[PDB]
Amino acid sequence: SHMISLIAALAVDRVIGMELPADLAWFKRNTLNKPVIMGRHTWESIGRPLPGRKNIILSSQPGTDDRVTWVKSVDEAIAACGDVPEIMVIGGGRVYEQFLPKAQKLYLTHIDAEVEGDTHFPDYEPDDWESVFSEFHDADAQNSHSYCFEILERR
Ligand SMILES: CC[C@H]1N=C(N)N=C(N)N1c1ccc(Cl)cc1
Repeated sequence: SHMISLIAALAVDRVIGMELPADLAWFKRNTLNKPVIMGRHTWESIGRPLPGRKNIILSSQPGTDDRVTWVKSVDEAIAACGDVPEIMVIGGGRVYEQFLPKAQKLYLTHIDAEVEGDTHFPDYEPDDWESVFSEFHDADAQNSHSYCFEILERR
């Protein structure tokens, strides 16, 4: 039904960034075999296509890599995903803002960490978002901060 979802990691103040193992497993299991959409910035920091996913890059500037699909438009990106149940929007503060109005599902990782930056996740007023899932984790040997997975559905 071409549900668009957003998956993000947030620190306090909704601060986001590009460059915690458990969050990588969570990210990987919720995007596996789903087409993913991202900004230049986000593409540039991974370097590799994400395996077994249609990688789609949203940018005004022209393409530099044939392994991934390039688009200049929110609607060009959605159409490039084709007939799939769920589209995963994975990154760009700017890309998250462009796709929140078209999204029904949110996959958030709340990390108990201070981070200095002005890249913030978009305000999602609680009025029309319902929280359906919630999972806290202490810090352990592999994960340096406590963190909490959350999934919200649009009311
Ligand atoms: C640790 C971040 C990772 N984790 C979740 N849960 N969601 C994301 N959006 N992540 C992500 C962030 C930036 C880039 Cl470039 C790629 C992936």
